[PDB]
Amino acid sequence: DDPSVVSQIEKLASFTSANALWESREYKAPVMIMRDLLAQNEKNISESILYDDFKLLINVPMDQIKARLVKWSSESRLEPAAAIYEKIIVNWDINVEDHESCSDVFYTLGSFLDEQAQKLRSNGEIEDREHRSYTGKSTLKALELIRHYNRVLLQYNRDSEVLKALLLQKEKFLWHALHFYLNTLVFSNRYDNDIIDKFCGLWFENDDNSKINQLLYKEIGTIPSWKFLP
Repeated sequence: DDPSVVSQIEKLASFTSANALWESREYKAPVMIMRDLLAQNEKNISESILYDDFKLLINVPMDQIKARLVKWSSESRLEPAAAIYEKIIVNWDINVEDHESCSDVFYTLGSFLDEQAQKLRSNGEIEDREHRSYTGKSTLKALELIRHYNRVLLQYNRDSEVLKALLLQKEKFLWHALHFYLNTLVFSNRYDNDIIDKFCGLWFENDDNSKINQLLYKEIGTIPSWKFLP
């Protein structure tokens, strides 16, 4: 008799087998699966409507736990199926509430977002400006000569006004990675050893940063823990 019961079971069965598959042999790019499961949680909203005792009582087990279901789907697609940084939007919004499990999905995705921040730090920002200046000086026979400059400059300015976009990307999607994975820490147990080292690393390299470390300035203030030993 389905008063929320079968609809929730069917989406659960879908996720239940899927998270085994996400840890299987070769899952190079399951972007599709991520999105299909996302839709089951986003659209089967009436998953709870009829309201009927056992139907409501499913909460006394787990019920949907959408953020976890959503972020598991988000995690298996990481790397080429990550869909670079645009995905941070889809991985966002379903922030639910503090709970017994969940802090760990933020760190898995958060860590990935940082891994991507490093697999970005390959852009030729050294010789970008270097070559621009090279051309500028060299902007002689091929430019200073005359009208050539007008066309060369047109191209140069358009080529020049580009790089800061990647800077902002690194300084923005990572803002979110960190804001949310830091804020979730609160109930630090079970998986903490690996978080301690992670945060050390964040501060270690990201020592001076008024926008990203700002999240860390707050997290330290919000976590006046008496542990901090190693």
